[PDB]
Amino acid sequence: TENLYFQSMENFNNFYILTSKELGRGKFAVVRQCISKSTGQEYAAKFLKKRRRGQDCRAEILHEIAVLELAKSCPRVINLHEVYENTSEIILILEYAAGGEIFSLCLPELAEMVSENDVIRLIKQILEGVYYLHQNNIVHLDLKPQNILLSSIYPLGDIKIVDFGMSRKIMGTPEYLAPEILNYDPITTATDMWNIGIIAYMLLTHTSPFVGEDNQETYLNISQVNVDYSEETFSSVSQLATDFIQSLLVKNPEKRPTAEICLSHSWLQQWDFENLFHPEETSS
Ligand SMILES: CSc1ccc(-c2cc3ncnc(SCC(=O)O)c3s2)cc1
Repeated sequence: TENLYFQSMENFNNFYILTSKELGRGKFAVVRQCISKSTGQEYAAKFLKKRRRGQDCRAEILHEIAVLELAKSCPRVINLHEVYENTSEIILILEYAAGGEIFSLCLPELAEMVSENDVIRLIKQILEGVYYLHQNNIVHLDLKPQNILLSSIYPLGDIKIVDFGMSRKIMGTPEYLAPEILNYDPITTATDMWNIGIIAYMLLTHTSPFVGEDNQETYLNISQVNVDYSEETFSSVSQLATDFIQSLLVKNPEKRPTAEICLSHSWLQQWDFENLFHPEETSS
């Protein structure tokens, strides 16, 4: 009895070809690389099932599409290109973020080529995107590093925030949940700022700030905000980076700075050495 809204599957297959590339995303909302047959341009195709856990999800998918559409003008948020639909799926044709996940730069596995200068730039770009979301009363609520992508890694490109499946107005992965989520306090923009704190910590230390031996220990670490700031873990991390993280990883969401205040943090203030600085004392 369900009528389809978006462009037909026959049109999808006419205009695009799926590639064999493995994108390492979920088994329940598959994301595949695809190519426009006309232009050769690469896209990501995300296949969202309309029925999940015995529930109709089409309204929720429609809301997610509404959020991506509102963020079209923000280059820090993945762009939505087209939408298709078949019996069981709504397919989002997304801008392809060829660098993959920022998570890859946070690995123990990686002996690293990521400088503090690069971290500063990535965090600044993340903050630009989240500022834009918060200004439009959207809280992402799933800003794990797996949901922040890169336009490239060689060289290091630009940030693309993805997956607005949990986004709201003003049950994630345990280690990424803010303390207010664990207390069922209401949703605040401050929850996203907590996650930015985690991202910075992981980029700089290549370790998870809260994860424990098991979920019970993870929840203990989060609700107590028990974070390793030891000299060993932070011997190659600047005080200013430490300050930025510590201002975000605080229990009380109301004490966390806004994305806007973060963008003014001293850590992020940097002059591009190839530009001619104009000092306060002028030549006249
Ligand atoms: C293993 S190398 C690799 C390279 C690129 C990518 C991806 C590119 C890309 N561009 C847009 N969206 C996505 S995931 C979107 C979503 O999960 O909601 C993705 S995942 C993932 C992995």
